Amino acid sequence: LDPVIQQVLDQLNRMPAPDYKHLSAQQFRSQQSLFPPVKKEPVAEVREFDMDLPGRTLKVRMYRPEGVEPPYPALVYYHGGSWVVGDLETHDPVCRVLAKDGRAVVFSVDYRLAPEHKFPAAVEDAYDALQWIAERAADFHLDPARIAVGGDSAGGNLAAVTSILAKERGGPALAFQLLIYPSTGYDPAHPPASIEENAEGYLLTGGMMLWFRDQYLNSLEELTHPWFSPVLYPDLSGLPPAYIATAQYDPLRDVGKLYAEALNKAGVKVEIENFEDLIHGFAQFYSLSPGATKALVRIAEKLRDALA
Repeated sequence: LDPVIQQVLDQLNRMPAPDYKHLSAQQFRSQQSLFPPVKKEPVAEVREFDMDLPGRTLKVRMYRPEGVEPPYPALVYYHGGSWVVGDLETHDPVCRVLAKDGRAVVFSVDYRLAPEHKFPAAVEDAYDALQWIAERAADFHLDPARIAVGGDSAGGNLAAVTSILAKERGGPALAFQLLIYPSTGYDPAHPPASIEENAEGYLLTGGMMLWFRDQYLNSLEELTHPWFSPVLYPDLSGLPPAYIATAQYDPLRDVGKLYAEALNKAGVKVEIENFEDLIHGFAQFYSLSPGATKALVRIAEKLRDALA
Protein backbone atom coordinates (compact mmCIF):
# COMPACT_ATOMS: atom_id res chain seq x y z
CA LEU A 1 0.00 0.00 0.00
CA ASP A 2 1.13 3.54 -0.84
CA PRO A 3 2.61 5.14 2.32
CA VAL A 4 0.05 7.94 2.91
CA ILE A 5 -2.85 5.68 1.93
CA GLN A 6 -2.03 3.00 4.53
CA GLN A 7 -2.01 5.78 7.10
CA VAL A 8 -5.30 7.40 6.05
CA LEU A 9 -7.05 4.01 5.88
CA ASP A 10 -6.30 3.23 9.53
CA GLN A 11 -7.24 6.83 10.33
CA LEU A 12 -10.47 6.58 8.32
CA ASN A 13 -11.13 2.99 9.42
CA ARG A 14 -10.68 3.95 13.08
CA MET A 15 -14.45 4.09 13.45
CA PRO A 16 -16.56 1.01 12.61
CA ALA A 17 -19.10 0.78 9.79
CA PRO A 18 -22.38 2.64 10.40
CA ASP A 19 -25.40 0.35 10.67
CA TYR A 20 -25.95 0.65 6.91
CA LYS A 21 -29.22 -1.29 7.05
CA HIS A 22 -30.80 1.66 8.88
CA LEU A 23 -28.85 4.65 7.54
CA SER A 24 -30.57 7.57 5.79
CA ALA A 25 -29.02 9.42 2.84
CA GLN A 26 -29.13 12.76 4.68
CA GLN A 27 -27.20 11.24 7.58
CA PHE A 28 -24.63 9.60 5.32
CA ARG A 29 -24.10 12.87 3.47
CA SER A 30 -23.61 14.81 6.70
CA GLN A 31 -21.05 12.31 8.01
CA GLN A 32 -19.29 10.93 4.92
CA SER A 33 -15.50 11.32 5.11
CA LEU A 34 -14.90 10.31 1.48
CA PHE A 35 -14.47 13.66 -0.35
CA PRO A 36 -12.64 15.45 1.03
CA PRO A 37 -10.89 12.36 2.57
CA VAL A 38 -11.18 13.79 6.10
CA LYS A 39 -12.72 11.80 8.94
CA LYS A 40 -15.85 13.17 10.62
CA GLU A 41 -16.06 12.01 14.22
CA PRO A 42 -19.54 11.03 15.45
CA VAL A 43 -21.41 13.24 17.87
CA ALA A 44 -24.85 12.82 19.43
CA GLU A 45 -26.39 15.69 17.52
CA VAL A 46 -25.70 18.36 14.91
CA ARG A 47 -28.10 21.28 14.49
CA GLU A 48 -27.95 24.13 12.01
CA PHE A 49 -30.02 27.27 12.54
CA ASP A 50 -29.96 31.00 11.93
CA MET A 51 -28.86 33.73 14.28
CA ASP A 52 -30.78 36.93 13.57
CA LEU A 53 -28.58 39.84 14.56
CA PRO A 54 -29.00 43.56 13.88
CA GLY A 55 -28.26 44.12 10.21
CA ARG A 56 -27.52 40.49 9.38
CA THR A 57 -28.27 36.80 9.93
CA LEU A 58 -25.51 34.30 10.68
CA LYS A 59 -25.73 30.57 10.11
CA VAL A 60 -24.68 28.45 13.08
CA ARG A 61 -23.96 24.77 13.53
CA MET A 62 -24.26 23.21 16.99
CA TYR A 63 -22.50 19.99 17.94
CA ARG A 64 -23.63 18.11 21.03
CA PRO A 65 -21.28 15.29 22.11
CA GLU A 66 -22.45 11.83 23.11
CA GLY A 67 -22.28 10.78 26.76
CA VAL A 68 -22.29 14.25 28.27
CA GLU A 69 -25.03 15.42 30.63
CA PRO A 70 -26.48 18.92 31.30
CA PRO A 71 -25.66 21.57 32.20
CA TYR A 72 -23.30 21.37 29.21
CA PRO A 73 -20.00 23.22 29.09
CA ALA A 74 -19.74 24.93 25.69
CA LEU A 75 -17.37 26.42 23.12
CA VAL A 76 -18.32 29.15 20.67
CA TYR A 77 -16.01 28.43 17.73
CA TYR A 78 -14.83 30.68 14.89
CA HIS A 79 -13.24 28.89 11.92
CA GLY A 80 -9.92 29.81 10.33
CA GLY A 81 -9.44 30.91 6.75
CA SER A 82 -7.62 34.25 6.95
CA TRP A 83 -10.84 36.27 7.25
CA VAL A 84 -11.42 35.51 3.55
CA VAL A 85 -12.27 31.82 3.20
CA GLY A 86 -13.71 28.90 5.14
CA ASP A 87 -17.27 28.21 6.28
CA LEU A 88 -19.22 25.75 8.44
CA GLU A 89 -18.34 22.82 6.17
CA THR A 90 -14.58 23.38 6.01
CA HIS A 91 -14.29 23.17 9.80
CA ASP A 92 -17.05 20.65 10.48
CA PRO A 93 -14.48 17.85 11.15
CA VAL A 94 -12.58 20.08 13.58
CA CYS A 95 -15.69 21.03 15.55
CA ARG A 96 -16.67 17.37 15.80
CA VAL A 97 -13.33 16.49 17.39
CA LEU A 98 -13.52 19.39 19.84
CA ALA A 99 -17.09 18.47 20.82
CA LYS A 100 -16.46 14.71 21.09
CA ASP A 101 -13.09 14.77 22.87
CA GLY A 102 -13.61 18.12 24.57
CA ARG A 103 -16.90 16.83 25.98
CA ALA A 104 -18.52 20.19 25.25
CA VAL A 105 -21.29 21.56 23.04
CA VAL A 106 -19.61 23.38 20.16
CA PHE A 107 -21.22 26.26 18.27
CA SER A 108 -19.52 26.97 14.95
CA VAL A 109 -20.30 30.50 13.75
CA ASP A 110 -20.50 31.43 10.06
CA TYR A 111 -19.21 35.00 10.43
CA ARG A 112 -19.01 37.41 7.50
CA LEU A 113 -15.96 37.27 5.24
CA ALA A 114 -13.82 39.94 3.59
CA PRO A 115 -13.43 41.66 1.25
CA GLU A 116 -17.22 41.61 0.86
CA HIS A 117 -17.38 42.57 4.55
CA LYS A 118 -14.23 44.39 5.69
CA PHE A 119 -12.83 44.56 9.22
CA PRO A 120 -14.37 44.84 11.83
CA ALA A 121 -17.40 42.94 10.49
CA ALA A 122 -16.00 39.54 11.58
CA VAL A 123 -15.14 40.93 15.00
CA GLU A 124 -18.67 42.26 15.51
CA ASP A 125 -20.09 38.91 14.39
CA ALA A 126 -17.83 37.00 16.79
CA TYR A 127 -18.89 39.03 19.81
CA ASP A 128 -22.56 39.30 18.91
CA ALA A 129 -22.70 35.56 18.23
CA LEU A 130 -21.18 34.88 21.65
CA GLN A 131 -23.70 37.23 23.25
CA TRP A 132 -26.66 35.69 21.40
CA ILE A 133 -25.69 32.17 22.47
CA ALA A 134 -24.93 33.14 26.08
CA GLU A 135 -28.33 34.88 26.34
CA ARG A 136 -29.83 31.57 25.26
CA ALA A 137 -27.83 29.25 27.51
CA ALA A 138 -31.04 27.66 28.81
CA ASP A 139 -32.24 27.07 25.24
CA PHE A 140 -29.25 24.78 24.77
CA HIS A 141 -29.04 23.53 28.37
CA LEU A 142 -25.62 25.14 28.75
CA ASP A 143 -23.81 25.94 31.97
CA PRO A 144 -23.43 29.77 31.89
CA ALA A 145 -20.24 29.52 33.94
CA ARG A 146 -18.60 27.14 31.46
CA ILE A 147 -18.95 28.86 28.08
CA ALA A 148 -15.65 29.29 26.26
CA VAL A 149 -14.61 30.87 22.96
CA GLY A 150 -12.02 29.58 20.54
CA GLY A 151 -10.92 29.33 16.94
CA ASP A 152 -8.07 28.49 14.61
CA SER A 153 -5.86 31.01 12.82
CA ALA A 154 -8.07 34.01 11.99
CA GLY A 155 -10.68 32.34 14.19
CA GLY A 156 -8.28 32.29 17.12
CA ASN A 157 -7.83 36.00 16.49
CA LEU A 158 -11.60 36.50 16.71
CA ALA A 159 -11.86 34.46 19.92
CA ALA A 160 -9.07 36.50 21.50
CA VAL A 161 -10.65 39.82 20.49
CA THR A 162 -14.10 38.70 21.62
CA SER A 163 -12.70 38.05 25.11
CA ILE A 164 -11.39 41.61 25.30
CA LEU A 165 -14.64 43.05 23.96
CA ALA A 166 -16.59 40.95 26.47
CA LYS A 167 -14.41 42.40 29.22
CA GLU A 168 -14.94 46.02 28.14
CA ARG A 169 -18.67 45.56 27.59
CA GLY A 170 -19.24 43.88 30.95
CA GLY A 171 -20.03 40.45 29.53
CA PRO A 172 -21.03 37.76 28.76
CA ALA A 173 -18.93 35.67 31.11
CA LEU A 174 -16.27 33.60 29.36
CA ALA A 175 -14.64 30.69 31.17
CA PHE A 176 -11.77 29.87 28.83
CA GLN A 177 -10.05 30.77 25.50
CA LEU A 178 -8.96 27.99 23.11
CA LEU A 179 -6.52 29.56 20.63
CA ILE A 180 -5.25 27.25 17.87
CA TYR A 181 -2.24 28.82 16.07
CA PRO A 182 -4.05 32.18 16.37
CA SER A 183 -3.28 35.27 14.32
CA THR A 184 -3.10 37.50 17.40
CA GLY A 185 -0.76 39.99 15.76
CA TYR A 186 2.58 41.63 16.41
CA ASP A 187 4.37 44.96 16.01
CA PRO A 188 5.67 45.42 12.42
CA ALA A 189 8.70 47.25 13.85
CA HIS A 190 9.45 44.17 15.94
CA PRO A 191 8.43 41.13 13.87
CA PRO A 192 9.25 37.92 15.79
CA ALA A 193 11.81 35.39 14.52
CA SER A 194 9.35 32.88 13.03
CA ILE A 195 7.87 35.51 10.70
CA GLU A 196 11.17 35.78 8.84
CA GLU A 197 12.24 32.15 9.22
CA ASN A 198 9.10 30.36 8.00
CA ALA A 199 8.10 33.01 5.47
CA GLU A 200 8.07 30.46 2.63
CA GLY A 201 7.63 26.73 2.09
CA TYR A 202 4.98 25.99 4.71
CA LEU A 203 1.52 26.71 3.26
CA LEU A 204 1.14 30.10 4.96
CA THR A 205 3.53 32.52 3.23
CA GLY A 206 4.37 36.20 3.62
CA GLY A 207 2.92 37.17 0.26
CA MET A 208 -0.28 35.39 1.22
CA MET A 209 -0.31 37.13 4.62
CA LEU A 210 -0.08 40.62 3.11
CA TRP A 211 -2.76 39.67 0.57
CA PHE A 212 -5.17 38.50 3.30
CA ARG A 213 -4.63 41.73 5.22
CA ASP A 214 -5.43 43.72 2.06
CA GLN A 215 -8.75 41.89 1.71
CA TYR A 216 -9.64 42.21 5.40
CA LEU A 217 -8.31 45.65 6.41
CA ASN A 218 -9.21 49.17 5.21
CA SER A 219 -6.01 51.10 6.03
CA LEU A 220 -2.42 50.66 7.23
CA GLU A 221 -3.28 52.04 10.68
CA GLU A 222 -5.46 48.98 11.26
CA LEU A 223 -2.37 46.76 11.32
CA THR A 224 -1.92 47.76 14.96
CA HIS A 225 -5.63 48.21 15.73
CA PRO A 226 -6.20 46.14 18.92
CA TRP A 227 -9.15 44.34 17.33
CA PHE A 228 -6.79 43.06 14.63
CA SER A 229 -3.62 42.65 16.70
CA PRO A 230 -4.93 42.04 20.25
CA VAL A 231 -1.38 41.41 21.46
CA LEU A 232 -1.07 45.20 21.32
CA TYR A 233 -4.09 45.94 23.54
CA PRO A 234 -2.83 47.92 26.60
CA ASP A 235 -4.88 46.12 29.26
CA LEU A 236 -5.17 42.35 28.95
CA SER A 237 -5.81 41.91 32.70
CA GLY A 238 -8.89 40.02 33.85
CA LEU A 239 -9.29 38.01 30.64
CA PRO A 240 -10.38 34.32 30.63
CA PRO A 241 -7.69 31.62 31.18
CA ALA A 242 -6.23 30.55 27.85
CA TYR A 243 -4.62 27.66 26.02
CA ILE A 244 -2.56 28.41 22.94
CA ALA A 245 -1.33 25.88 20.39
CA THR A 246 1.47 26.80 18.00
CA ALA A 247 3.10 24.89 15.14
CA GLN A 248 6.88 24.73 14.81
CA TYR A 249 7.01 25.35 11.06
CA ASP A 250 4.51 28.19 11.12
CA PRO A 251 5.40 31.86 10.52
CA LEU A 252 2.88 32.67 13.26
CA ARG A 253 4.57 30.36 15.76
CA ASP A 254 6.22 33.25 17.63
CA VAL A 255 3.00 35.24 17.25
CA GLY A 256 1.22 32.67 19.38
CA LYS A 257 4.15 32.82 21.79
CA LEU A 258 3.93 36.61 21.96
CA TYR A 259 0.28 36.41 22.97
CA ALA A 260 1.02 33.93 25.74
CA GLU A 261 3.57 36.44 27.04
CA ALA A 262 1.18 39.40 26.85
CA LEU A 263 -1.51 37.43 28.66
CA ASN A 264 1.00 36.15 31.26
CA LYS A 265 2.30 39.72 31.69
CA ALA A 266 -1.26 40.84 32.49
CA GLY A 267 -1.66 38.15 35.14
CA VAL A 268 -3.87 35.93 32.98
CA LYS A 269 -3.57 32.15 33.33
CA VAL A 270 -2.20 30.73 30.10
CA GLU A 271 -0.76 27.49 28.75
CA ILE A 272 1.05 27.37 25.43
CA GLU A 273 2.08 24.20 23.62
CA ASN A 274 4.24 24.13 20.51
CA PHE A 275 3.69 21.11 18.30
CA GLU A 276 6.79 19.69 16.66
CA ASP A 277 6.75 18.59 13.03
CA LEU A 278 3.51 20.44 12.23
CA ILE A 279 2.61 23.46 10.09
CA HIS A 280 0.04 26.25 10.26
CA GLY A 281 -3.48 24.93 9.71
CA PHE A 282 -2.66 21.37 10.77
CA ALA A 283 -6.19 20.85 12.09
CA GLN A 284 -7.26 20.57 8.44
CA PHE A 285 -5.14 17.42 8.24
CA TYR A 286 -7.03 15.61 10.99
CA SER A 287 -7.39 11.94 10.00
CA LEU A 288 -4.83 12.41 7.21
CA SER A 289 -1.69 13.19 9.20
CA PRO A 290 -0.95 11.07 12.30
CA GLY A 291 0.78 14.02 13.95
CA ALA A 292 -2.06 16.44 13.18
CA THR A 293 -4.62 13.94 14.46
CA LYS A 294 -2.81 13.42 17.76
CA ALA A 295 -2.29 17.18 18.17
CA LEU A 296 -5.92 18.15 17.54
CA VAL A 297 -7.20 15.58 20.03
CA ARG A 298 -4.59 16.80 22.53
CA ILE A 299 -6.05 20.27 22.04
CA ALA A 300 -9.58 18.95 22.62
CA GLU A 301 -8.36 17.21 25.79
CA LYS A 302 -7.03 20.57 27.01
CA LEU A 303 -10.49 22.07 26.44
CA ARG A 304 -12.06 19.22 28.44
CA ASP A 305 -9.72 19.73 31.39
CA ALA A 306 -10.34 23.49 31.31
CA LEU A 307 -14.13 23.16 31.39
CA ALA A 308 -14.21 20.34 33.95
